[PDB]
Amino acid sequence: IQEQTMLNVADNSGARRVMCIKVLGGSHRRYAGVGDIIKITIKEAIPRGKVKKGDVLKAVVVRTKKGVRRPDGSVIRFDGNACVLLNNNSEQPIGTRIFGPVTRELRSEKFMKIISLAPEV
Amino acid sequence: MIGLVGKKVGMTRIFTEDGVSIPVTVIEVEANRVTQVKDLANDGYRAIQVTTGAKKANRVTKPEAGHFAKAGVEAGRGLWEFRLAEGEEFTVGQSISVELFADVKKVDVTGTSKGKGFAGTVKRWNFRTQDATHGNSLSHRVPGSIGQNQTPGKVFKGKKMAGQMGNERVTVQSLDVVRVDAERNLLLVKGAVPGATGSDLIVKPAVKA
Amino acid sequence: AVQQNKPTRSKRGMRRSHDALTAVTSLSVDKTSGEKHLRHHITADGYYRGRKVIAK
Amino acid sequence: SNIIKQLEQEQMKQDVPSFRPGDTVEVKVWVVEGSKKRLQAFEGVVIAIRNRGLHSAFTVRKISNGEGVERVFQTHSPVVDSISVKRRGAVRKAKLYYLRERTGKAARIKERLN
Amino acid sequence: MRHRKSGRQLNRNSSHRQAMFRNMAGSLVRHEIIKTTLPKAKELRRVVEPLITLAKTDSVANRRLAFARTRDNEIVAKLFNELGPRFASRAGGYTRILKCGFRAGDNAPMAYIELVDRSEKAEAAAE
RNA sequence: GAUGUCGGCUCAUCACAUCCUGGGGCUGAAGUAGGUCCCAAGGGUAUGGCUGUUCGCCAUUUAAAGUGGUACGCGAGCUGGGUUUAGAACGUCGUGAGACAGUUCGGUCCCUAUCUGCCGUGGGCGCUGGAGAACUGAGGGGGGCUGCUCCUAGUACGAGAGGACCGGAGUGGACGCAUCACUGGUGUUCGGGUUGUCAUGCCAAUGGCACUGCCCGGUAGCUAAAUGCGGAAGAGAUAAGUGCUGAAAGCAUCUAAGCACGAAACUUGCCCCGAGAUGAGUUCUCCCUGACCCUUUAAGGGUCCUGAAGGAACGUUGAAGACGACGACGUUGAUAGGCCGGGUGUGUAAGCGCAGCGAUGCGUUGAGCUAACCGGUACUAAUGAACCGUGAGGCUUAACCU
RNA sequence: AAUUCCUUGUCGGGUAAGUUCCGACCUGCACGAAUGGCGUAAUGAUGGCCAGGCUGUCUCCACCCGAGACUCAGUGAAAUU
RNA sequence: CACAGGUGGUCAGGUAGAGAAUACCAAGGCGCUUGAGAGAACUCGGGUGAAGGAACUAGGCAAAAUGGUGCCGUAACUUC
RNA sequence: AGGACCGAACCGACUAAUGUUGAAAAAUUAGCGGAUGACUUGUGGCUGGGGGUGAAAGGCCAAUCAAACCGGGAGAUAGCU
Ligand SMILES: [Mg+2]
Ligand SMILES: [Mg+2]
Ligand SMILES: [Mg+2]
Ligand SMILES: [Mg+2]
Ligand SMILES: [Mg+2]
Ligand SMILES: [Mg+2]
Ligand SMILES: [Mg+2]
Ligand SMILES: [Mg+2]
Ligand SMILES: [Mg+2]
Ligand SMILES: [Mg+2]
Ligand SMILES: [Mg+2]
Ligand SMILES: [Mg+2]
Ligand SMILES: [Mg+2]
Ligand SMILES: [Mg+2]
Ligand SMILES: [Mg+2]
Ligand SMILES: [Mg+2]
Ligand SMILES: [Mg+2]
Ligand SMILES: [Mg+2]
Ligand SMILES: [Mg+2]
Ligand SMILES: [Mg+2]
Ligand SMILES: [Mg+2]
Ligand SMILES: [Mg+2]
Ligand SMILES: [Mg+2]
Ligand SMILES: [Mg+2]
Ligand SMILES: [Mg+2]
Ligand SMILES: [Mg+2]
Ligand SMILES: [Mg+2]
Repeated sequence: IQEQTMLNVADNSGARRVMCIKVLGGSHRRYAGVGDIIKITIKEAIPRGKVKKGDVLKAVVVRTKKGVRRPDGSVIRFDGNACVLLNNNSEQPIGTRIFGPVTRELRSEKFMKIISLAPEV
Repeated sequence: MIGLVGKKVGMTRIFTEDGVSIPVTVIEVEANRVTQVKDLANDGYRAIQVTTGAKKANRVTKPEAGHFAKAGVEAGRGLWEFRLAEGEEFTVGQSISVELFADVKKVDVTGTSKGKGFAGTVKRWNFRTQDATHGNSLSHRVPGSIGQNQTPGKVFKGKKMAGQMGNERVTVQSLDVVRVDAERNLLLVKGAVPGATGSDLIVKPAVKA
Repeated sequence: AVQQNKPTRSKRGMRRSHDALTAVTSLSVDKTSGEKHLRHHITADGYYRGRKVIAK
Repeated sequence: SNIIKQLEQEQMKQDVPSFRPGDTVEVKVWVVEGSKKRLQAFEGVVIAIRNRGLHSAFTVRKISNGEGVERVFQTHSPVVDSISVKRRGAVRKAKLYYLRERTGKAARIKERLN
Repeated sequence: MRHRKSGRQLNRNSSHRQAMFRNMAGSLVRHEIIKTTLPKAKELRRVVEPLITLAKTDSVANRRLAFARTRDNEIVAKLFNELGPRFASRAGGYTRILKCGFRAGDNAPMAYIELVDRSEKAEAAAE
């Protein structure tokens, strides 16, 4: 969701705040949604965990404020602006477990590791 | 090549869990040929048809006489098609509200855009802006007009100078029709549809391809 | 800003080509001395069809 | 049109939710959901409620969850996201609908106001 | 450009109109016929009509409301007891707009605006 | 007797020496990717850090982040950071006043548009009797972007590594148009809460003012972040290029005759405008068939009687609108307002009763109030006429005809 | 460095990225001791840099309330030519 | 100029308040010598804004923001 | 106690918008600095032009200041327009 901006980490190893710096997916991407990969910058980290301040990786957006909605138009929306890091050249999720509820748009066979953690939809 | 009657509001049909379906439900009562244009005389092919019949007690004479066959009947508008093989009716020999479109084809709703009225370069075309740091005179509104200098400024009769938005036709083109209702003539489309309340509208066949 | 040279008279008149005039001399009276506009008679002595509060 | 245009709407949402909401009801608004490949299966959602009531698409009932993080659904009323009928929490509708408090702890809506 | 059924009009600040009509409407009941401007006239309907209509059985709850929209007991009484029932039988349409035009002071429309009245007596129904 | 500097913003328009996408030739071209040259201007062609910068370097995107012209496009359009006023200072120069193709902090950006030009939009008159309509389509414009994935096919190709062509299927980024049913924003005309205070005699209940006093929520409408659809296929003729057949030149040769392919370019296809198309076109329907006079008599000029179809005017109005214009309705009526009902939004009024010392609470009660909304209703206003527009339509010729 | 031309010096720091900034080095084009030198708590509508908060400054504008702009009646300018 | 400017001193009510602030009012004085409609672009003065939150820009300019009494508690440094 | 602190009157003018043929030949609106002091203000008086005054900007000396305004020498001179 736009450059700058501040998300969380619904997984681990070097946590907390991590700013988006680039919305990937072609020129003039305006924002990123849940399911979208994004260029992040570790801006907090924990003394431990292989991830530390200033570090630049990619990351998906598991949850966010604008809210998901489709078919009928049921709109789930959180105020929990997620993330969940992504080690660079293989887009597999970097992190043991994952915190918080996710969604069915992440239900893709591409992330997968993500939707079988934090027991929730 | 298909009736043309006013629409009225839009809805949602939720079953199997679409609900995305945003029906336009544009009633399309009787059509009635009223006139059949042909090669010799009338000019080209065509085939008039006044798909209406709104009680019009007071109407100018020529139109009131524009009808002539069996029941007579009167409407208001007056469209036509072209090549085909439609009847020789008048406002008699009804057409149908169930034109041949099978069940899963794309229609081509055509109406007159709403009317904003005079509108700035901001609303007319998404190209405009300006900031708020200084010079409030030319605030976030007025453009910076036609470039050029010594080229006297033939202004290239365009850009996008402010001017009324118009009510001009639109023709959304391509819109899968969901329902029809043979006798309770409504015919639902999928969103779009220009105009409001009950604009004439046209709803063509599928030329968009 | 300003005119670069004097507008001719053929111009000022040609600019005033919309003087416009009314007075459709439409229905004035239906029961008085010819008075009343196309809608209300002479107030305090007018009425549409009949004496409204005051007449003569 | 009086009863012949708006008529399709009135002949679609033709349900029996509960004809009355008094918040805090953690109704597993069982929503058929679906998932993919097989399994129909449905799983509801804990609740609080704030809404809207209209357009035959009473697309509402913000159900605001507390599990892990936070909130919603504008779960209208029709189709593959079904039965919401349940009522498990009582009331405390003091400011009633459009109860935007969005707070996280000792802030209760003292139900049982019966 | 264009807008659509944004019913009622502007003139001054939001409060002025909803403050002026308090003076206007209340003035109408005091008399029969008034003299304002066509625009103000047609507008004075939406305010005077519900006043005429709010009068059915008072019940205090309404004499309280009538005293609220007009804020004037002087006329609030008329609304219920005398003015009220004069039309207790008929629906709406308790206002006439008899035009005129010509202000001279500024040259704009006028219109009197009134309402049928006569005298206070009692009889038995007839027709 | 003044043509305002650089850079930025806004908004552009053209070139082609083309950055991406499209089509080809050669390659030291297996494939994939490239190298180079030809053709090609339809469309597209990045956000930031540093700096006044243009540029540049750097971070990260992208199919790509083109070169250039347009007073190094663009100040009677914005900015005023750079750079030439007056203040002050450092370094340096000078005995000094002061100075610098050095640095540094501070430092007034005017103009109501007549003409051309544009974007919109009306009034005349003309199209040869006058009207109401529906078209034809000469022309004119808009639009033309492209990613990824899967199938083909893990096949052709390859030692592996890897991995197509052609053709097809889905989903995106940016852009464009329409529209509010959904999600939402607004919603100072709807409801509520509440602070201070003045008043309505007082309690109670209400109202004015204090940014709508502060604030919560919200109808319609308008709206984007919301939703739906579009840049296509298909044709004609081509560019480069590739070719058939075949002389000049017994052969050979894509050219000399003739033929065949061939790209986002060109013509068309799609959307809009469109008969002032003065070359003023077409078709359908409606209305007017009373008397005389003076001329300088085929030119008319003029009087009375007539005035239609229609138009306009006025009024009630509108999802239409700056004003004009345009749409609906005018008693044979729903065109506005009001009124009835419903919806909706607020959130259980007022009054009364009871509990509590009281604040307050409970019951009456999901009450009270409620807009631009939906269904309906002539209660109010849309009056009977009047106005303009006529009275059977020029000559010549061709064809058809009681 | 209010003094450095070369110059965005070189190294370190802050940053995803820092021609500015802070700490060093010294090669001071062209610092330097009352045309004062180096420090300095406090003060400053003083120059430069960073952060939190905050937000329509901005992505990208939407709606709304008012004063003009538009229409009518009255009065009635301007530069320029 | 019947000009949103300038001009010394005196007086000093109620509720609220630290108050000659500020808000609503007394006594008292006024609505400011063109008005009536409309409800476009655009200009001026404001209100509210989804998600983001300085990405704007020369610079956070302008906005938005903080804001009271009492009490707890408060760093480098220091001429104490 | 204090050229002490927050802040009205009062005094002053750091910022932005508007105005720029203005309401106004320097202001209005929202902020802003001082506010017992080198303070601020009424009345009257004293310094005169190469002269005055100046916490210093060539600032101020009646909308005039690198030499005021008025009258004179005066029809200065103008190889320039
Ligand atoms: Mg200015
Ligand atoms: Mg020229
Ligand atoms: Mg309106
Ligand atoms: Mg070329
Ligand atoms: Mg750059
Ligand atoms: Mg230039
Ligand atoms: Mg300017
Ligand atoms: Mg500058
Ligand atoms: Mg100087
Ligand atoms: Mg007020
Ligand atoms: Mg340093
Ligand atoms: Mg020195
Ligand atoms: Mg010193
Ligand atoms: Mg005055
Ligand atoms: Mg916001
Ligand atoms: Mg920046
Ligand atoms: Mg920038
Ligand atoms: Mg500021
Ligand atoms: Mg503020
Ligand atoms: Mg002091
Ligand atoms: Mg001030
Ligand atoms: Mg102070
Ligand atoms: Mg004095
Ligand atoms: Mg002076
Ligand atoms: Mg002299
Ligand atoms: Mg002499
Ligand atoms: Mg002389």
